[PDB]
Amino acid sequence: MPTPSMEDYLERIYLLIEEKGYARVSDIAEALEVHPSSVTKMVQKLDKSDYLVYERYRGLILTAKGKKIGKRLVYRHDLLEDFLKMIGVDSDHIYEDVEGIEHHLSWDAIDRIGDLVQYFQEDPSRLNDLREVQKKNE
Amino acid sequence: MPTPSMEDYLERIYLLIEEKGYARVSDIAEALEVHPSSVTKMVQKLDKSDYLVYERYRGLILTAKGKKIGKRLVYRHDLLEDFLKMIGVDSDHIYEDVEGIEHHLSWDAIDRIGDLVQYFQEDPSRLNDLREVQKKN
Repeated sequence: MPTPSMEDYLERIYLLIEEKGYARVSDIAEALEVHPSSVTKMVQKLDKSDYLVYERYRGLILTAKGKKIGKRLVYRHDLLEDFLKMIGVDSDHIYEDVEGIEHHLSWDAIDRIGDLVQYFQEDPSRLNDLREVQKKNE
Repeated sequence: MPTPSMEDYLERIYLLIEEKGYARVSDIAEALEVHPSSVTKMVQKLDKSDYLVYERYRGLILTAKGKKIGKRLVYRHDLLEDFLKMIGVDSDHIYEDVEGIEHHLSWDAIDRIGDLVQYFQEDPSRLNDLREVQKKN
């Protein structure tokens, strides 16, 4: 039920607390280069749905459900980037490819990509076999 | 240069042409589930910039530019469809995953996914191994 942008907010809030222990509306407005009123509008939508609370002095605080979602999105990002690096996407394209597909994949496809990323590591000579296919095509 | 919308039209037009020599506007409207009036507007944009021509009592033909683009777009859709099947996405989310992602991947990524699909075709025991990682979970 959360929109993609709502997920992006919860992940960004989780990562602000990872960075300095607190998440501020001004932090998000500055990182996004948007007006703080659009951040407070999004925060209100996340509050109303019990993904976070706000207290004056402590700032934005994730609920159990909000923190569950934020962490999952960090992991999905890490997983998709592992995948694209494994198959050889160059450093010019990999960041926007990860951002591009992370909200347009079913969790089924995310899980299947996870199995793929695990497969190339359980016997890492699989990765060298893959690199050789790419070399042969050049 | 071609927008996502243009690409969606070019890909469908190429599929009809490769199958029937010409793409009819009526077939394009039903396939894309848009009103014929929207197709007409898109056709005039593509005609004016030389992606296609309209031939009376036949339909649309792609120019060399339009054809080279529509071919590459069909390849991308087919490769992503193959890639998702191969890694075990259920058949009842495949269509939605392909359309959700096809406008969001560099051609660099498409090429590498091609190399990946090729890796699994050159030795079909690789796919059996992949399946054992997934059933073990």
